Amino acid sequence: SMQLNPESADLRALAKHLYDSYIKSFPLTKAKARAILTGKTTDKSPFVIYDMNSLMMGEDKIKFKHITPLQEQSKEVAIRIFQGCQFRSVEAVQEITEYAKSIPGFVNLDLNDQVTLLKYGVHEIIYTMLASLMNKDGVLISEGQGFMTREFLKSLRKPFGDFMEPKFEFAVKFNALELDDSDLAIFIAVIILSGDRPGLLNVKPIEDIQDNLLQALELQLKLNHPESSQLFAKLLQKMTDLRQIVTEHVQLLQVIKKTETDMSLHPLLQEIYKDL
Ligand SMILES: O=C(O)CSc1nc(Cl)cc(Nc2cccc(OCCc3ccccc3)c2)n1
Repeated sequence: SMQLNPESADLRALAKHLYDSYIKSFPLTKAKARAILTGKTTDKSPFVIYDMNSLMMGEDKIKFKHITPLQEQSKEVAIRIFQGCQFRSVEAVQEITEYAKSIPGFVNLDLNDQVTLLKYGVHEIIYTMLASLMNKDGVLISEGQGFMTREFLKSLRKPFGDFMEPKFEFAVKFNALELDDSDLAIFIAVIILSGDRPGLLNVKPIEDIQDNLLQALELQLKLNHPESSQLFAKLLQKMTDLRQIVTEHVQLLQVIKKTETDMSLHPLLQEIYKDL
């Protein structure tokens, strides 16, 4: 039932629209991240953080293009890294919000529904896109100017040693699906337009957009992945997986909130966590 008809031409036009918007919204694509990770890039190598010495050298070398005040710098290494992650998460929320506004029909939704979809959506999208920046050894940071090792992150004192490991475990399995940016543009759109998010006023309009994104995604995967007939079904399970990874992350933050009372959680992230 794969046919070239006006319906399929419209679904290919939607896929290209989303790809083009995704390129504009997300500075470091998966294509450029893989080229850095394999060394295939002509770019200067990222600075590698693999121990305490290289962490402190990296803090001098990596132009984080972000102000960490004296009171934050005074914090121990684990809290500095965690506060860095929190800062990047807030930036990612901004990028994902600009991408969502490019999804046809999204800006026409009630502004409260746009905020709800983004509130419940953004962490699922952050873990999806973080996989693009990961291999089994570590994760690219600071728009690919740095690379932090998986074992260096595991070595941070409890509870900080556990926060990234679940994202690496998700990423190694997700990356084995070999999605490209063209696939991910549509996958992320599908997740954002989830009609079962709590406190949505107008469900039917979101479901109607999502159904069309799901058709565009299924057609993209069939064209772009002749090596697998399972990939669409496998991505539907990744969507359900992501909700449980976010649950787990929120529970970790609660432990951090209770047992590390000193520490400062970003007020914008606190708002999002309120009802996850
Ligand atoms: O890509 C990003 O920038 C955010 S994502 C991310 N992920 C990890 Cl695992 C660490 C990190 N920030 C960081 C990594 C080293 C050290 C560190 O220390 C505080 C930042 C800082 C900035 C300037 C001078 C000194 C310290 C923070 N950021």
